[PDB]
Amino acid sequence: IIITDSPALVSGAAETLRHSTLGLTTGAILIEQNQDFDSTVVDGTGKQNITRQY
Amino acid sequence: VFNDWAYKTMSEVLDQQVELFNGATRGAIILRSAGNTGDLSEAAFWAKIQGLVRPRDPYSNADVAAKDLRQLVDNTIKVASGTPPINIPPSMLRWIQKNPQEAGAVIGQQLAGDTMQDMLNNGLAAGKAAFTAGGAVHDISAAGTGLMTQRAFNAAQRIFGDRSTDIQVWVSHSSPLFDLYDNALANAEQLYVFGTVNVRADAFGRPIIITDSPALVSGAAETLRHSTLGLTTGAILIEQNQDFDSTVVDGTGKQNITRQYQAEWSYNLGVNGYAYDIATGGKAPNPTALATAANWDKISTSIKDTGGVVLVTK
Amino acid sequence: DSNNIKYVREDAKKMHKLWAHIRMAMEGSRAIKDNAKEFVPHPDNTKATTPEGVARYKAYIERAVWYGASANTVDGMLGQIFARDPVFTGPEDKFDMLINDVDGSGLSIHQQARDSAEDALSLGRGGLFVDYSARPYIKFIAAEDILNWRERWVNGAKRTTLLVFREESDADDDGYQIYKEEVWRELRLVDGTYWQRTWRENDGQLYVDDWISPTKADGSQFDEIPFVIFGSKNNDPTIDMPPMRDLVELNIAHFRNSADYEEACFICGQPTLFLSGLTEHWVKNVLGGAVVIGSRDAVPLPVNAKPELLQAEGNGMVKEAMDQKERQMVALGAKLIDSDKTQRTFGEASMEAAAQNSVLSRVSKNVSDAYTKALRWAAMFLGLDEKIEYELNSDFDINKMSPEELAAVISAWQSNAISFTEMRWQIKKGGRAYLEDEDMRNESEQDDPL
Amino acid sequence: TPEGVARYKAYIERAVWYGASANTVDGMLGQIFARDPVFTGPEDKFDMLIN
Repeated sequence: IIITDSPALVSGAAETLRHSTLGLTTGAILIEQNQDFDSTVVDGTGKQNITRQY
Repeated sequence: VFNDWAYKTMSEVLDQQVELFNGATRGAIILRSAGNTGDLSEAAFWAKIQGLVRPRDPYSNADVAAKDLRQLVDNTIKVASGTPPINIPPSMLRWIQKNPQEAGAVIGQQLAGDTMQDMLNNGLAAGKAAFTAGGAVHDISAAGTGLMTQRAFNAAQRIFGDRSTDIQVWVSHSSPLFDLYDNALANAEQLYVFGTVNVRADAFGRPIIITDSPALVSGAAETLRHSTLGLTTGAILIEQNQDFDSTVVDGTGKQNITRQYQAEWSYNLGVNGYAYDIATGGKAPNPTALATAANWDKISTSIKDTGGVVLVTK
Repeated sequence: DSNNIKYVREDAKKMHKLWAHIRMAMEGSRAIKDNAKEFVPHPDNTKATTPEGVARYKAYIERAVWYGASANTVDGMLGQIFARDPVFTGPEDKFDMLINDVDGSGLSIHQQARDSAEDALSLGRGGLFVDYSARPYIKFIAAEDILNWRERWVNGAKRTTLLVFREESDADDDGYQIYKEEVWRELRLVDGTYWQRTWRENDGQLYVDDWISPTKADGSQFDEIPFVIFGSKNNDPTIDMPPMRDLVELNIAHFRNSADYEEACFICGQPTLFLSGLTEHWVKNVLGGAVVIGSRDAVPLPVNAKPELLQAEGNGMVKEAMDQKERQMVALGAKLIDSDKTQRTFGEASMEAAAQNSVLSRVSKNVSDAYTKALRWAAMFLGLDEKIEYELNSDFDINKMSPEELAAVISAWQSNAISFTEMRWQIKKGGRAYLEDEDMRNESEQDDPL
Repeated sequence: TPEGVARYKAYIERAVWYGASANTVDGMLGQIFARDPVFTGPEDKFDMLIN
């Protein structure tokens, strides 16, 4: 039994919280990370101090 | 941990388990390969004399009762299966999905799977019908819920009598197995521990083999009934005759050249101690003709010699 | 223990279509034109359904020309590979029964080796089988006759446990008619021992022999099945890709383009008069439905009439595509076809000769290993020596051996650098000697004054 | 459109696969595996591995 506090398996609160448990088989759920990662750092001027963003 | 495939391995081949032959079921279901001529193959053996040993009076023998010996005849009925003509389509599932041309290979895979499935299902149906015609059936539908983990099998043992050892397997649908699992998982009588709740045998050394053949299930809703029939050493014999034929034929006259795949083969059924009544049946029986009782004569004198017994549970 | 005979493994099922197409290509034009529907699609299906369309398809296919370079590709490859004859290492006087008539039909082992190499080079599969009769026979099983094998791991060793193949035969009655017997052979390996079952299948019946385990001259039965499967890639039960697949595909594309080209040639090849600017009045007055086109006679035309002798022009782009196909096949196959126009620099081709002989080298080793193993198994049957070898002619691009090469090999034999038998095999391979070594010796000790 | 997928099959079935990579690896392996590799060390002891 795999334990996970994922908010996708609780779905409710108080007396209507409905925990959901999954019985999976081999290769039931497939996730592929498409390695299209892009991260930019942008900076601004005209202030007292330089401002960056990520 | 295996998920990545080859090409078209996703093509569904079968959903019912058909690994129920020869050593898989402890020799209960024999799948041999031998040829045999004609629609029937019968073997004759001597019958057991009834009044062999009699009381005698040396003081006055008086008259002597006459006797005679007979010859029982067994049977092995031949059935012919086949395949409907399969169109070989051009690859038109090509919007974004791909579409191959390996129709022959795909049909071969599915046909091998379904041939195994068909022989297994026909053998199971013939066995159930034959045992029911022989009287070796225990109907458990009214007692309680309908199926008990272990106390139900004792009924079949009582049916088969002093030769109870000769049964060593229980072919069953999946629902009876899950009912055994649930009742075992709720041990009202404490004879299970958490490490032993997953027993597959029947507490008598007989493993239970699970398949979802439609021959072992019937009805729906409240009329649903499951047959879990036990076997003996080589009780149900299936002999495929090595006469497989297949063609690919094109057609002319329609808008496209219609390609076809057609196959044909045959095999033989034999249930121990039972003969298929060809007079009441037919030369080539349908799968529903095998499942019909009164077409299965009881050749063996005693139920013990006949191999198998049927347990009916809801 | 005997089940599901006459069942073909599904990998072979996927491969039968390719094998059949390759066999059709080897057959020649007639096989391809017999099944032109599979290869050449109909240009118009709507007409194709109609009876006036099917005759058009027939006329379309008859005009087509089958290049059939694939057959030559295979014949040429079998050419250099079997130049001269294979060498046999080991005793000859006790091995004449296998060399002279390998399967009891009077057919030499060299001819069976040639057939097996051609089979394993065309569609890349074949099998050898040796069984005791007293004399063992080194059978040959075609690629399509092998139809079932198994590979389990017993004591952590790759082992072929089960193997079943089909053999065809004709029963001999007192009549002259031909019947067929599909005798199968079941080969099993239980607990490291070799057992085999045969299926009699009497003419009009199906009967099966009892189990029996062939044993060697001393005994000890066996530990591996005496059936070797050779392929283009290696000697494994697994299916290998046929070497002719791409060349057959190119040949089929060239064939359909040739069909298109020949149809165009039949239709628009002949020049056409094309009397333009003409009037029916002029036709019925002077022409009268007949034009004389000879040199001695001329024809008149009205005002502003232009005759244009118009015809299809050469170097059609269809022909250009066909030329591309021919060049592409030349690029793939070493010597499927030759070219008189081209000129090759010598010495530069020696660099690429090894790469151009890649398939030839592999096939040679794969066959040599298979036949060596079969001969070793035969020796085990007969209790002969085990250090024997049957090695094919791995040298290709053969030719008459030069006088400078002759002096070189003689000088090498004078030194202790080449054995006498090696030099004899050299001088035979170069087309300079033909007698066997022993005859040359026994004439060499003769004191001829000359 | 279904006529579109029919057009796509008509477009594909007419194509020609050159197959230069198969011939490439063939020539590459051929060049590498010309003659046979040389084994250094005892042979009468290692014959069971070579054979």
